[PDB]
Amino acid sequence: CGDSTECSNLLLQYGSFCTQLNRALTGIAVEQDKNTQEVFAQVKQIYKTPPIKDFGGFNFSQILPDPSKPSKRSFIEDLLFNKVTFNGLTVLPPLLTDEMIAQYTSALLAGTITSGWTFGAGAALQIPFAMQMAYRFNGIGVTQNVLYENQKLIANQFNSAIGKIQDSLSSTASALGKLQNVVNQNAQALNTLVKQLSSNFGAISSVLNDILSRLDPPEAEVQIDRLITGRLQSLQTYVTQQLIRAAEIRASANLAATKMSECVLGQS
Amino acid sequence: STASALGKLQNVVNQNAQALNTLVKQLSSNFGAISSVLNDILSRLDPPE
Amino acid sequence: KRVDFCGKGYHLMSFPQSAPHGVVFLHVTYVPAQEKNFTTAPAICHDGKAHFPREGVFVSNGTHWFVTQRNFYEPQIITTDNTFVSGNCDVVIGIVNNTVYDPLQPELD
Amino acid sequence: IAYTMSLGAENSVAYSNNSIAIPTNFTISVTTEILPVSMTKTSVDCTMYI
Ligand SMILES: *[C@@H]1O[C@H](CO)[C@@H](O[C@@H]2O[C@H](CO)[C@@H](O)[C@H](O)[C@H]2NC(C)=O)[C@H](O)[C@H]1NC(C)=O
Ligand SMILES: *[C@@H]1O[C@H](CO)[C@@H](O[C@@H]2O[C@H](CO)[C@@H](O)[C@H](O)[C@H]2NC(C)=O)[C@H](O)[C@H]1NC(C)=O
Ligand SMILES: *[C@@H]1O[C@H](CO)[C@@H](O[C@@H]2O[C@H](CO)[C@@H](O)[C@H](O)[C@H]2NC(C)=O)[C@H](O)[C@H]1NC(C)=O
Ligand SMILES: *[C@@H]1O[C@H](CO)[C@@H](O[C@@H]2O[C@H](CO)[C@@H](O)[C@H](O)[C@H]2NC(C)=O)[C@H](O)[C@H]1NC(C)=O
Ligand SMILES: *[C@@H]1O[C@H](CO)[C@@H](O[C@@H]2O[C@H](CO)[C@@H](O)[C@H](O)[C@H]2NC(C)=O)[C@H](O)[C@H]1NC(C)=O
Ligand SMILES: *[C@@H]1O[C@H](CO)[C@@H](O[C@@H]2O[C@H](CO)[C@@H](O)[C@H](O)[C@H]2NC(C)=O)[C@H](O)[C@H]1NC(C)=O
Repeated sequence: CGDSTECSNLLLQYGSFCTQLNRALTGIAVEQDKNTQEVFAQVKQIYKTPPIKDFGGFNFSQILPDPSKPSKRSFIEDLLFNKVTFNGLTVLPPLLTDEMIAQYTSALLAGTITSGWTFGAGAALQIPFAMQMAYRFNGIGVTQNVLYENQKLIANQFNSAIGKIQDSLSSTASALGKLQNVVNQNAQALNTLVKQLSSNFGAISSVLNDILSRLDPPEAEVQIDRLITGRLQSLQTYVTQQLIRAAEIRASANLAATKMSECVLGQS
Repeated sequence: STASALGKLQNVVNQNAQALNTLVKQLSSNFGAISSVLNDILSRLDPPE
Repeated sequence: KRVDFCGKGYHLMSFPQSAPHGVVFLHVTYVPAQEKNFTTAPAICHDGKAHFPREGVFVSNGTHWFVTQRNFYEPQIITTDNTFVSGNCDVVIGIVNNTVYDPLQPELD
Repeated sequence: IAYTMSLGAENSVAYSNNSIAIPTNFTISVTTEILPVSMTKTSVDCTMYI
């Protein structure tokens, strides 16, 4: 309507219509919050790494959170964050702010470094890192002798690999294609919806006030009705597109949660 | 003892029932016409209008 | 065996139950408790040779050394039957001194 | 009362390069999971409804 009493009175005769749209959108928002909370919140406590770090030669400085920075994020997290860039539409903030998500990730990582996979089932149990790596080689079918005899070489390879991945992520662009794609899709959908507000739909004008103060009521009402039906159709289309995209995102989030529960809290 | 442990199934049933309720309630809208009852329109006016 | 798929912990088995428009699973899982601190060591040097555990881990209660399974404290005396040999105690980082008892020599008397 | 959500408890597991922790007892826990599989079969006729 855009603040027009006549439009509201005309619209009253279409029955309960936008209650459906509001219910659908509220369902979508609740689903988003549930998705995030399900993926990340999977530990009962918040662990912390010891101040002194001697993990048999391995080096996790690139990944562990940095207390110096205000956000308590890490190097790779900062790289990822930096690389990627009205008429009743409203955007609601997510329930979880980024600091709490970073805190979950830090707790998970500290737990998996210090306890192995034991903290996934019960209470976390300490274990020296080299022995954990020996367990993990023994898992895949190689005797634990190999790691104890080539610890130095293995640590060097791991450090070189982590440095290489940091450099490749820092330099090469167009690596985070999917997230940027999602953002672009949402922004474009909103943009076209707001753009749609400037079409005649077979009426004499695209602005309501002019139509009001040009004709008598019995003739203006037809144009009003045409505007009403056109805008309602556009709104329905937008809602349906949002529903489809939300379903796809939910499937992706479920897959991510399964991957994180199976390949982080235990060997696969 | 404790209730509200079966939220998912109740949610599904409620959603279906509510969709049916709004669908059947939609049958009482003039939609810009002069009445919401077809038989009244047939009884009052003539086909050409 | 896929962690946290059905249950929360180590899976043992499950039971199905009907429900008006769905199913209800009862998962039975195993959860450990009542921990205890111990001192460890990756391998044992003895007679200039390194010994590793076939299946288990080395622990010490303060004075003696034992091998246990990784999920339940149950110490046993280190013996040439539950350990294997490879190399010499010169390239492992953390090896400690001890003696490995074997049955055949005392049996022979 | 309105407050700031608390993520959880706090602890710092004692890590050292020659110390482990081994369980000495166990427990058996039974949990439940619920999943929907179906919904009511409905049918609608055009010419009667419209
Ligand atoms: C882990 O690797 C990092 C590499 O980022 C090491 O940090 C570098 O250390 C050298 C030596 O002092 C410095 O010249 C670099 O400027 C450091 N880089 C950064 C980004 O700070 C770190 O020293 C390694 N860990 C240990 C224990 O040595
Ligand atoms: C570590 O375990 C050993 C093996 O049981 C303990 O040595 C035994 O201690 C008991 C205590 O009365 C004696 O009766 C046994 O004779 C000891 N064994 C031998 C072979 O002499 C040892 O005391 C334990 N240490 C600690 C700190 O618990
Ligand atoms: C485990 O950590 C400890 C301390 O963090 C290390 O102990 C040092 O070992 C060297 C080598 O013998 C000594 O020169 C130092 O004096 C020790 N530190 C102290 C404070 O006494 C130990 O090397 C590490 N690795 C193990 C035990 O395998
Ligand atoms: C384990 O025992 C061996 C021999 O019983 C020790 O090896 C001796 O170490 C000292 C100190 O470095 C040397 O002076 C001797 O020449 C070594 N003897 C031999 C035969 O190699 C070894 O040090 C002991 N382990 C520990 C951790 O002390
Ligand atoms: C195992 O040893 C540690 C250190 O000797 C015991 O002390 C705990 O150390 C951690 C980290 O330093 C603290 O968070 C705990 O509060 C300490 N315990 C107490 C009672 O204060 C520890 O208790 C021992 N036992 C276990 C099961 O870890
Ligand atoms: C493992 O834990 C169980 C209970 O969690 C212990 O069983 C209890 O033992 C005490 C003392 O023997 C009894 O008073 C209780 O009645 C027992 N509970 C039950 C349910 O039977 C068990 O003793 C623990 N394991 C060990 C080796 O002590």
